Amino acid sequence: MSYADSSRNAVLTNGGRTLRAECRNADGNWVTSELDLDTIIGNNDGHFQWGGQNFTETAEDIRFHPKEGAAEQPILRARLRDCNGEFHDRDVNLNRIQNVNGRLVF
Repeated sequence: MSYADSSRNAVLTNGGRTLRAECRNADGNWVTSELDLDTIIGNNDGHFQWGGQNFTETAEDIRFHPKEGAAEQPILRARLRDCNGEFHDRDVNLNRIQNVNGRLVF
C-alpha cells in the first residue's frame, strides 16, 4: 500500500522536508498532495526513524529518488548526525506513506 503504486510525479521540495506528488483518487483523477516529512521522520542516533520528527535539523545532503534501483522504490537519502556528532549516509524507503483517496498520509 505504498503511495507510489497509485501516485506519480513525486518530488522532494521545501528544503528537503516535503514530499509532493500527484495521487490518484477513487474516481481515477489525480490530486496534488504534499506531506511534510519532518512531521513523521526523525533522526535517532544517526538513523532514520518513522514516527520521529525533524530529521532535517541534524541532516546534510538530503535527496530523493522516486523510483530508485531495480525495485523502483521511493528512496530518501541523507547524511545523518549520530549522538557522537559523526555523519553517516543513510537511506529510507518512503513506502510507509500511503495514498488515501488522493492524499499522502503516514
